[PDB]
Amino acid sequence: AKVLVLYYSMYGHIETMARAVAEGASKVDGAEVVVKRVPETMPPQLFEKAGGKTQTAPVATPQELADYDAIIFGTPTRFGNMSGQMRTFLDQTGGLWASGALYGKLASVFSSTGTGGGQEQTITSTWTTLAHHGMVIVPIGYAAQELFDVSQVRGGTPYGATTIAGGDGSRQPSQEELSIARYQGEYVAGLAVKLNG
Amino acid sequence: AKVLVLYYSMYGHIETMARAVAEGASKVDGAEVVVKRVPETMPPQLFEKAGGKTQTAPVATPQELADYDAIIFGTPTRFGNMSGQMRTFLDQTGGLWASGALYGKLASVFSSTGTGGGQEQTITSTWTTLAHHGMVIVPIGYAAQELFDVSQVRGGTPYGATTIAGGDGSRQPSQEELSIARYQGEYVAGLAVKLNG
Amino acid sequence: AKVLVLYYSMYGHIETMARAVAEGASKVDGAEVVVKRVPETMPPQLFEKAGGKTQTAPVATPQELADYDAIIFGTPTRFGNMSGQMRTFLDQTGGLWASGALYGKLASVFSSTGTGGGQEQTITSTWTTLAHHGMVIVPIGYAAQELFDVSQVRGGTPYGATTIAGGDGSRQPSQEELSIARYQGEYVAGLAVKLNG
Amino acid sequence: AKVLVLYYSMYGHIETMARAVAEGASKVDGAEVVVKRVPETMPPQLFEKAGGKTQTAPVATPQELADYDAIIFGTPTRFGNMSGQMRTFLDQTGGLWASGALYGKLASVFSSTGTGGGQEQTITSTWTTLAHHGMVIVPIGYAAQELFDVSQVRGGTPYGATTIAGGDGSRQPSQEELSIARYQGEYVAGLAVKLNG
Ligand SMILES: Cc1cc2nc3c(=O)[nH]c(=O)nc-3n(C[C@H](O)[C@H](O)[C@H](O)COP(=O)(O)O)c2cc1C
Ligand SMILES: Cc1cc2nc3c(=O)[nH]c(=O)nc-3n(C[C@H](O)[C@H](O)[C@H](O)COP(=O)(O)O)c2cc1C
Ligand SMILES: Cc1cc2nc3c(=O)[nH]c(=O)nc-3n(C[C@H](O)[C@H](O)[C@H](O)COP(=O)(O)O)c2cc1C
Ligand SMILES: Cc1cc2nc3c(=O)[nH]c(=O)nc-3n(C[C@H](O)[C@H](O)[C@H](O)COP(=O)(O)O)c2cc1C
Ligand SMILES: O=C1C=CC(=O)C=C1
Ligand SMILES: O=C1C=CC(=O)C=C1
Ligand SMILES: O=C1C=CC(=O)C=C1
Ligand SMILES: O=C1C=CC(=O)C=C1
Repeated sequence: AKVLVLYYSMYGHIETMARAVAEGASKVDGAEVVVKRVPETMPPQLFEKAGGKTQTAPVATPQELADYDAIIFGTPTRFGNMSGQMRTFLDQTGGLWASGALYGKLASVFSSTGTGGGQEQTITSTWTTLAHHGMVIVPIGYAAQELFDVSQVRGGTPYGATTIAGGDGSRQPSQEELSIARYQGEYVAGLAVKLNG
Repeated sequence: AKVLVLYYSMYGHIETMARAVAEGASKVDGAEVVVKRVPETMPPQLFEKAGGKTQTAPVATPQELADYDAIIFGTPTRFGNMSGQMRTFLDQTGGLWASGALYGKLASVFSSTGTGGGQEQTITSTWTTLAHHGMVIVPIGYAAQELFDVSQVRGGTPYGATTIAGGDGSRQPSQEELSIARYQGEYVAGLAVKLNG
Repeated sequence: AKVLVLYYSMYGHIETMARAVAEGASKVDGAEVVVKRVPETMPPQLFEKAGGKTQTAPVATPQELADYDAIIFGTPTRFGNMSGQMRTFLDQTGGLWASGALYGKLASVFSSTGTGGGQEQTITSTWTTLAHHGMVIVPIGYAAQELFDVSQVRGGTPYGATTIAGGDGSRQPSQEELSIARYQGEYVAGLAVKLNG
Repeated sequence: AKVLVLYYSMYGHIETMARAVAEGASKVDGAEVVVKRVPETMPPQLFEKAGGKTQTAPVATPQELADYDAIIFGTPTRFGNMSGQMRTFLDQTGGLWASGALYGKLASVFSSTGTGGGQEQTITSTWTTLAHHGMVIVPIGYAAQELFDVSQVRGGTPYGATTIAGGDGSRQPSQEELSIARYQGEYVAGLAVKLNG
């Protein structure tokens, strides 16, 4: 089964998450895992002057999403929605839509926020778009036991893994957060191989 | 695979849809299909006086949901949410939740409204609860060609089948609505068999 | 202006919150603030054997919601939705709906969850129902500065105040949580008096 | 009060709706009404080749949103979300957010879809972003009587006006759709005047 982790990250928090998802997915015997990022939409100079992080994952084309059995989408929040970059990219999947190219493919979503607010809404509102493509939607529920832990500030929801970046972007994904992310990749890769070999 | 069509209906619109869903699911050779209803929560005499429809379907218990590989939930809208009767029933699945009894099972949703408004929000707000149980969420996308017909008033969304009951409840599910409902039953059942045998 | 804080609470966390909302609302010159709870739907004996908390707020009728200028709804989550009790109560507002009794009234929502997951979805999915009644929806945004604080586990979202009850129900609303709740009551009471005197 | 009708349109459906909204808002004597569009993000030549409609409305800047008492946002759907063009624009309101520049301002949303699906989800997913800015969210409920008509295919929801463009974009907003749009403009404008003078 082929698994794409398709993400947008400006400052690396979703990048770090995407890597953990990919690691989880790679634990599954029979899973081919690929990590790509969606195109930047900001002018390059503005991206750099805002301190955007350069990334080594290659940029995806809309067209190549058809090659996968499971796509795990990562996006930071922009006010409770997916980022403009992820939105812009999904807006170019109209050809895939008309041909039913993503229909019945597995989809799962992970997110990042500055201070937590909007992390559920970002995921569930991404699910909407996935549903229009007829993708099978995979939440993670409460299998990841870190989800019960209210002793420390922690991303992660039954809807998909999340990370809390701090208001100033200074926080890094915590071990509990990355554990949920790895769980998500492995669970979805498992389902992918179950259905597609 | 075992497929439960679990529904709530007061005036029979969801009940009719539920039979169409069961009918589609039954086309799938590996699929054992059962139709049950959630308990009425209204006093029996207020229900009669309101003109409520009597229904032959057996009443489900919360516990028996664990016995199935896929549950397709039918509910009328109450102001853009599932009905209090469906909510009440799902609020009694806390034991199933704690044991992960519905985790990884397939879930799909269909709905009915008086005049169309809230039909999307009912389905996707229902998906939220399904996600807490770690259920795999199954939208229908646009495989059902009737979803492209805008020549007549008709329910059905990429999220799941719907019906339009009319302001006074006098409309009956149309051929196109029932056909989307059958498709949804077949699609979910085929996925249930693909996953579980 | 008259402000109703209308809540459901089984174990007191939303009750404690509702009291803080009411206190906030009472700081506003010209605001008449009333606190009532919706009816219990569980059999009384089961309510007691589950350790349900007895409450001194009187039970509201659906009919009396028409008397207010602003209604602040409090509910704990049941899997990312409002509780069955709140759902059941709102389902009896069909008379108010047909007469436009809540149309243009202010509405705001606060929630409680065991471990955080579903707290955004509970609020925004309650907003849906409020919208069908034509209520003006009041989120709190980021005016409450505790919302920037990622140093301690903390409820509260830009959508409305929330509290984290702990998996076992043992946590009590924190000062930061109650501060956001008080903010919400006062902000909404302010708007109520601005519009209605 | 100053009322901004801010929209994105590729094929003119939202543009037509936007003019109807402006028209309704202008009926309110205290209301100064301005119609602006968000920038196109497609290369100018891809836009022409796609058959995009040229539009006379001035292009808004993110900053000038601060100047208004009420903003009514129009966007076509992209798979159940606002369009990438609207998302991109709203992603540039981080300065306004940090200064609380839109806090307490009125917000209301209208949408357009090819065949109806995603019309609710587009509006309410847009409300999420509005809530992060602390905007007061203004749904239309069922004051517009056309919302009770199920005799013809027509957009319009309790969340805000919508139009149905057809699969090929050939439908024009109907009389009933435009009338819901006018109502929404009038209602929001009257609220803007009631709050701000
Ligand atoms: C336009 C804009 C809107 C944002 N909205 C939110 C928000 O609603 N809630 C929040 O917690 N953080 C918000 N943030 C913070 C981003 O989500 C955060 O910087 C991102 O998660 C970091 O992930 P990345 O490093 O992968 O880019 C916003 C940031 C920008 C630039
Ligand atoms: C409390 C209440 C709330 C309702 N809210 C809506 C609504 O928001 N939108 C709508 O189109 N119909 C609404 N209706 C209509 C019901 O959804 C409709 O009667 C139901 O779909 C009929 O399905 P059934 O025959 O299976 O019970 C409402 C009805 C009641 C009693
Ligand atoms: C049926 C049921 C479902 C629940 N679902 C969730 C949930 O999805 N997320 C969560 O964090 N807590 C969940 N809980 C916990 C309740 O939300 C928590 O006990 C409540 O917030 C306490 O508030 P109260 O004391 O006012 O009743 C659930 C509890 C029950 C009984
Ligand atoms: C990328 C893309 C995604 C779309 N997704 C949907 C959709 O989910 N549902 C729908 O009914 N129409 C969909 N459409 C149709 C547009 O919403 C429709 O063309 C638009 O409402 C026309 O409005 P406008 O003329 O103002 O641009 C989509 C179109 C594009 C280009
Ligand atoms: O190009 C497109 C037009 C309409 C739609 O729904 C999807 C793609
Ligand atoms: O009793 C219960 C309490 C909380 C929950 O999430 C499930 C069951
Ligand atoms: O009683 C009723 C209340 C609301 C509605 O939409 C339909 C019936
Ligand atoms: O620059 C920024 C503006 C707003 C926000 O929420 C995070 C970063």
